[PDB]
Amino acid sequence: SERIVINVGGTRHQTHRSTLRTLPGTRLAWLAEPDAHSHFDYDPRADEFFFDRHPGVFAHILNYYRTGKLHCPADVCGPLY
Amino acid sequence: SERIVINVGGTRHQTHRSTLRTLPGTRLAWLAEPDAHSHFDYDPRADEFFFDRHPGVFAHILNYYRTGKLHCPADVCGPLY
Ligand SMILES: [Zn+2]
Ligand SMILES: [Zn+2]
Repeated sequence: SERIVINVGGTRHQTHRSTLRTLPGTRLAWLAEPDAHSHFDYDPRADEFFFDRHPGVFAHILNYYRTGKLHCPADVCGPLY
Repeated sequence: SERIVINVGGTRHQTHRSTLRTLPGTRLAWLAEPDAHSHFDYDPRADEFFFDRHPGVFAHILNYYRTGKLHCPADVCGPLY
């Protein structure tokens, strides 16, 4: 019950709930809480939350959650990120 | 949402909810209702209820639910059935 799988635009991003729980107040912080099945899109057959967003930049967002420093991917426009 | 899978001792018995809903008051009748996830053993990963019983005779119990006539399997003792 420590692992959580985010399905962002069809790409499965997997992480521990502690990682999401680091940065409070943000959307993924609300994901990490146990009252998240009702709040967010979720299918119990695969145990994944689905967000209809660009996955390539969510990699860097989740990297912010993991390491603690926010960086900009040099392969997307400024406004996109 | 019309199909329901019963896992009886490791053998998957599949049926429609109407079939279970035919005979009221019995255990499978309570299974057919929408408030059955909490009442009974159930895992959302496979969407199956698990009962730790002999499956070979549950075949005949479910056949009672389907056809409407209760028969005894001639391959098990009287007290077992
Ligand atoms: Zn641009
Ligand atoms: Zn016997």
